[PDB]
Amino acid sequence: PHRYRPGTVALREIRRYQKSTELLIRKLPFQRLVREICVKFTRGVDFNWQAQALLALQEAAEAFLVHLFEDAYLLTLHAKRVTIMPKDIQLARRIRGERA
Amino acid sequence: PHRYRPGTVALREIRRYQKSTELLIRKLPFQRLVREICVKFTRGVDFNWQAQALLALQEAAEAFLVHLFEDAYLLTLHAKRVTIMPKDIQLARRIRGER
Amino acid sequence: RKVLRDNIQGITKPAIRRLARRGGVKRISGLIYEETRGVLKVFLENVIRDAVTYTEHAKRKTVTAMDVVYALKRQGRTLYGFGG
Amino acid sequence: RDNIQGITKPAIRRLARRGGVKRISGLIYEETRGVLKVFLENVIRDAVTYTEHAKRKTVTAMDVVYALKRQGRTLYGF
Amino acid sequence: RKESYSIYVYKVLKQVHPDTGISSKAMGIMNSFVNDIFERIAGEASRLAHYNKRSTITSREIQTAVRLLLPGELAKHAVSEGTKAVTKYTSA
Amino acid sequence: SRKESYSIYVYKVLKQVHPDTGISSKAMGIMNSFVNDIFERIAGEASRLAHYNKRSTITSREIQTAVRLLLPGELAKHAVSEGTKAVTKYTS
Amino acid sequence: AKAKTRSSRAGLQFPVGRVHRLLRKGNYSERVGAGAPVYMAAVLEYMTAEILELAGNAARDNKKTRIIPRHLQLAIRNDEEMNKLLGRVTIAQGGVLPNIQAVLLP
Amino acid sequence: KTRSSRAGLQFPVGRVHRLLRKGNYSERVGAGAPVYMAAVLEYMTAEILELAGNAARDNKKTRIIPRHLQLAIRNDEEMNKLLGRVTIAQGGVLPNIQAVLLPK
DNA sequence: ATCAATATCCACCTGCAGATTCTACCAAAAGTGTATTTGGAAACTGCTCCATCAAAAGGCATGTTCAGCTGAATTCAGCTGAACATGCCTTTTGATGGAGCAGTTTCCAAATACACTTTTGGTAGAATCTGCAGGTGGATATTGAT
DNA sequence: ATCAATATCCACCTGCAGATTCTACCAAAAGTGTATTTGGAAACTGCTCCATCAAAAGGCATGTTCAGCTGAATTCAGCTGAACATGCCTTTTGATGGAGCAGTTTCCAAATACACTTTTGGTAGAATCTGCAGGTGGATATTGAT
Repeated sequence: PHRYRPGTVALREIRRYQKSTELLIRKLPFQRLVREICVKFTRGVDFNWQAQALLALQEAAEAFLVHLFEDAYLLTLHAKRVTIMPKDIQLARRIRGERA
Repeated sequence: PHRYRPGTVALREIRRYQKSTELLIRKLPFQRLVREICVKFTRGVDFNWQAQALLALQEAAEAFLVHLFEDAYLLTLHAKRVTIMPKDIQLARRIRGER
Repeated sequence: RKVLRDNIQGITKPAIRRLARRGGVKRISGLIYEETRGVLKVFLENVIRDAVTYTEHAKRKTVTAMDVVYALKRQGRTLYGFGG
Repeated sequence: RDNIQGITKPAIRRLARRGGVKRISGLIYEETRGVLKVFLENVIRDAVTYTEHAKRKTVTAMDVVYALKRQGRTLYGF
Repeated sequence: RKESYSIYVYKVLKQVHPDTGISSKAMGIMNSFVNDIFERIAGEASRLAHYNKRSTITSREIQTAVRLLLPGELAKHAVSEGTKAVTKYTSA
Repeated sequence: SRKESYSIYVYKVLKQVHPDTGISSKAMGIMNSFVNDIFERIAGEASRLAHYNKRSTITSREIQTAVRLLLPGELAKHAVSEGTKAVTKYTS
Repeated sequence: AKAKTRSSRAGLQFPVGRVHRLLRKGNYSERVGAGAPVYMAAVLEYMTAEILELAGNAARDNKKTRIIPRHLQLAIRNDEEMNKLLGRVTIAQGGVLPNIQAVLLP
Repeated sequence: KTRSSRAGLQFPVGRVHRLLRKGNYSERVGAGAPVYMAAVLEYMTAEILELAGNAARDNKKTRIIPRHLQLAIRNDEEMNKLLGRVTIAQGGVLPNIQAVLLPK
């Protein structure tokens, strides 16, 4: 039975998703998270969200996560590893200044 | 004959210099470097430097180098090394945004 | 059959792997997905706090895109494409 | 001599010691001179730009504080 | 002919540490700090007034500027003190 | 009623540099964000320049210095060249 | 006598008058000089031109006639200066540069 | 009869008003805005001088020096975050040696 | 290497959603005259900073030796990815009510402008405090050979 | 452990340079009163646009199994970099000369703001136009097994 070696599909997916611009988190789970987080700050009074506000926040959020992955993976290769681990993300965050 | 193990004096120096605030590059080489760089940039016009301008520039450059060393050294420890190397500095710079 | 009780779990494993693939990541530790959810939650909490502050200063109750753009601006990020 | 070489080994090691560096590779010193040169070039270019906007020929401490401000660094004490 | 916040910094210093002095370099640091805090708050308030097409910077924009720029407890305290100062000023 | 933008001018310049090429509305939106961003950066720096020197006028000298502080390298050389040429040709 | 725009007399497409208004309106200074909006408008036009030249080139490489945000993103990040100038700027629906590090390759 | 007097502050309400009008922030400056600003400036100055004096005492010195201000900033979570991109001339750094580095 | 399985690449197509073009009314740029400002020229201070020249003074460059650190090599258990099978969850047009948000008026509390008397905050000297550096000695502490 | 070697800690001390206080007289801001101008809140109001509820329907997520691949752990040899000594050389300190260059006042032309109507040019729908999305297939390229 034909089956690809581990990493071949991974490389194909990297090429795939780097050629595209679509959002990669599903719209509804993300927006449900957003409105839940928002209800915390408001004391329970509820605000509406322009569709463009929700998609603006999702664009910013996805760009942020993708770029954090780029940096963290540089740190991964720097440890002479190939698998991203939480310490790579934590250390990238600390060096960017976000948790320095 | 008495002799310290490699690393004992280095730790002693880390403690010494983290306890102090003095400028660590000597003044005249640094200011000569700045005047050289400035004359180079003005392409032959020469400007004078308030004493406080040279000292402000040195305070900032030293704070910059010290913080670059802290960050790069985090990368050094991350590679499970203890010896800071140029690739640590290069990667720290790429990740901060300075290129 | 397992059902969701935290909304951040709606950020599914495969969505996070797609993000990581866009970041060129080839191999992923299984501990990555909850680390990423934590990071994302903190990012969203800060940006939404600021955007809602911009909303409540305008005596509005609808967060607009410009509220979010201004919030991101105040976190050092400039978002293009929503000033229309 | 060279002016950048006036930034000597022991000075760069003192800086690294303040940064908590315990062991230093012998290649670090030339990398640090490269980095310091780049930093000083940018800060001095902008500071002289500010001076020269004011029709002065003495760069002040405030010109330098403004230069650092325009690359994201806030210097206190001048 | 060259103004600073020194006199005020020293007044507050003597209120919170009466036996404590401050060197001139540390005073320079303090002056930079106050100009920085002022510039930040005023900048954010200016932008708030622009976004809402108002031409007046009021204490409301200041308070929002504080709630956006200071972290957590500092903002909580800072808004308390600003509200109390302005209320106590309103009473002539 | 009205919301003004730079759409018409962006389109004129686009047809000047790629005549058979068009632009989507989302691309047009990010172009408007970009033009507003460059303007705010330049005007902000020009404002600060004028303030440091205790002058109350923003002149082309301030715009030109603001460009030279904010734009990288060759973009700055071209931008001050084009602005200078505009002010010269405008005086007539 | 008939009127010609300030843009007409400066040789530009960007609105000199509107720029002058935006300078007066933004609380940058109590007074705005005559040449400042001319200069500002010229710089905006140049920046727009440069970014549209790069974006149009990306549009042709991907066999499109219409610029989309993706082409603007590729234009930015493939240009050293444009990338440095817009380093902290996110382009909605822009994606990333195709980039795989050497180690990852089979 | 100062505005600072009936505001209960040491920081000069009038001077803040002037710096707001003269700083190109908005065409009009309201009445309560400089009061609130001076109140915040005073509070911020207060907390920072309190912490820096405490550090001065920890080094058994009577005089605040830039080192004490640096320690004040970087030892306080929120100050440190607020002044994260700020350099304190002749302030030095926090003593910190990573655990992996000390012997045995 | 071939040889088969599978995926990605790349071009076709057409209908429609989005883009471009087209038409008109008013906010707003332009024109002219007029009525404040300003930032600059000119002109004598005074700093301030550059150059210099010593000699005191510590710090840098050079050399030698060895500790122990890095980079290489090896193993393995558990972990991650690929592949496939079900079932749910996000997507997707529509509909409707209405909340809430622009758009307009109307003023009135609040801010601005001007011309007044006062209080304060900055500078230059100066007298008078003290805090702390630098130097000494002796008491614990740390490190390293054994 | 034992002890020797070396370093750092802690308590003193007292001047001297730096900080603090004080006197001053002065423009200079800050305060006050008054004479207006205005920006923005309140009060509707028409009207988008946001929330929600419908429940199919496909598009994805989830769970399990199994192959094979990685991160972690361990060893070890060569060599890089730390430690330590000396001696000279570059830096630091202090004064000194004086040139040039900031900083202050003070006119006035020139540049800007203001306020009055005139002309458009830019915006907003509505009416035309067309490039690309999403689906299909054939060819190429890549991969895996041997």
